[PDB]
Amino acid sequence: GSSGSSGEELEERLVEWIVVQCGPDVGRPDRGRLGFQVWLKNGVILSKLVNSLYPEGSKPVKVPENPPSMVFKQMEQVAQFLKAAEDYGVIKTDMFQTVDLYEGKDMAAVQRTLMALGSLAVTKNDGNYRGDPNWFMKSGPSSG
Repeated sequence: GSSGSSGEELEERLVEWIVVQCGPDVGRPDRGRLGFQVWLKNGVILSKLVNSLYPEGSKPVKVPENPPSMVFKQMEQVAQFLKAAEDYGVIKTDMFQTVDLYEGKDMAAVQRTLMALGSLAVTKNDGNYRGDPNWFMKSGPSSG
């Protein structure tokens, strides 16, 4: 199901976003091997993203001080964001499986998800995106 290469353009941007969102703290994906999938594996960064958007009087997910390690935890950490993502407006056709990400079972999906989030934010944009709306937008459906 499609080639799951470690690069592409979208990815680049995706990160470029998670960079402005999270900030120069989470860092970036290390070269070689997955790097990216692993970057968005723990979930902490993911949970931080969604949060970055959500207001202060909301905070859907709960990001602890130190990042976990255990599977159940890591796996859940993501779920917290995944479910949170949907809330934003994301559909169930753009959402992937914790594994698809955790075990990079499917990277093409990992994108479909974010692709929605960002875009969703790009559509709204009211003080959440710490980048540019002309990042994800390119050619597709408008509102719905």
